[PDB]
Amino acid sequence: EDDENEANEGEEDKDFLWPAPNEEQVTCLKMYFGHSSFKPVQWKVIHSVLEERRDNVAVMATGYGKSLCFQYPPVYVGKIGLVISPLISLMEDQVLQLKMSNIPACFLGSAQSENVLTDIKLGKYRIVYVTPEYCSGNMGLLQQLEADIGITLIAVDEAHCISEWGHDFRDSFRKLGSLKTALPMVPIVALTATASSSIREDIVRCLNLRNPQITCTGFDRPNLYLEVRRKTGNILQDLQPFLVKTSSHWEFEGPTIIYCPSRKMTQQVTGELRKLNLSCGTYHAGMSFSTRKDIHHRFVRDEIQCVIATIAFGMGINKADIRQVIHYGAPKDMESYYQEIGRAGRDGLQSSCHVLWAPADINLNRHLLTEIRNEKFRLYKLKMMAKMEKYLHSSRCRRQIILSHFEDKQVQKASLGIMGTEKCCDNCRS
Ligand SMILES: O=C(Cn1c2c(c(=O)n3nc(N4CCOCC4)nc13)C1(CCN(C(=O)c3ncccc3O)CC1)OCC2)Nc1ccc(C(F)(F)F)cc1Cl
Ligand SMILES: [Zn+2]
Repeated sequence: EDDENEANEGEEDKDFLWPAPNEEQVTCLKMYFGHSSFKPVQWKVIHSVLEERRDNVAVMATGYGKSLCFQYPPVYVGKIGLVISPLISLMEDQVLQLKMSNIPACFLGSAQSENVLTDIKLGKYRIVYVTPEYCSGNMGLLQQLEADIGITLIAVDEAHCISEWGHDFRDSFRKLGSLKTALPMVPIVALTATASSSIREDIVRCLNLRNPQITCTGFDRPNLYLEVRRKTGNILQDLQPFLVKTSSHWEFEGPTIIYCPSRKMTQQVTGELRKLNLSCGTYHAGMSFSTRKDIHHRFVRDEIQCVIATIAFGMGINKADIRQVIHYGAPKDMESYYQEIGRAGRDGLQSSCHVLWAPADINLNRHLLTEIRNEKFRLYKLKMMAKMEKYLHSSRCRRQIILSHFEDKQVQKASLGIMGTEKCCDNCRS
């Protein structure tokens, strides 16, 4: 019988990934993991490990889609991956699942060494699970495996356990600081369910990670309300609905970021809000380091209510009480949009994310993309613009579209009490 009915009339897996997984990467994913496609975050982590050997901190709310990020890379290159974890029963479960998928894998510890260690040294295992206690006393073994086989990655699960400041400190994690000393060229993928910026900083310091890629996925973010609205042809007409008059000035409900495509538009929008004596500042790459760091400082100190910025603004901010994100103009693509709205309401309190768009917007202009001479990049950019256009045009649940694109199916299936309600999105309200 038919297992799915996903195909739609007038629509034509790899599309929204840059660069695209190659044919053998997809064959490997189907053969060894029983999946047809990578989710964007899975590909971000996997590609960063394989092609850049880049350290990662991957915050993942649950195990749903998590294991692929550290299991896939060593399976594809046919070398070895190390998984460091204190979760013995889960490690045993994953080892058995790997064996049943015809991936040679084992649990290495003192009591298991007689059975598996010689075979690990001879490169017979793709994936080896070890405790931090065992790992701490065997840096010499890891150096031998790096020399004779090549370690694709070291995964550190429950990575928050390295922080004295967290709620689950393990003495056993302290010595994992030595991994980067012993193995400076082996990328570490640190995994945790804690989205705390403070704990992330502790993990990066304690594991000596170098410019790590930070991702945060597996969350349904029920406190983010999503709306797409047409521009009215006037900045003040467009932004007046967001404003409240108090004393002899206008303000937003709370701390607000307005993302504009152009530097010109950030100055144009700032100018209009300044006329209302609204507490705000501009942020783009055309400003100096001094001015940019001051805008950041004043926003964190709540000395400005609103930052009117290009998408240069965001990565540096850990601010938990962003009440409103406005995309003033169509966003660059759904990837950029997801990164930008993800910064809203990190305190878990009610926030709103509005796109104000026109069919005329620069990020919907095909002319700029047709000028791209590289065929693969041109077609990718056109596919991303089309996907962004489809989101803006949709009458379907905005949350369902974003979760379907970016998250494991479980985030939709585990999402209870927001989708279809008045607080979900404009399309669920109406
Ligand atoms: O929002 C998420 C996940 N998420 C993401 C982020 C984040 O901070 N948080 N925080 C929480 N919370 C989980 C629950 O507890 C509070 C924190 N969840 C996320 C960032 C982390 C990287 N980043 C940075 O600037 C950054 N930072 C530090 C260092 C380097 C960096 O590059 C951008 C924001 O990435 C995007 C994903 N999913 C999500 C779910 C539903 C929807 C909606 F259906 F409603 F549309 C939309 C989205 Cl986007
Ligand atoms: Zn909805």
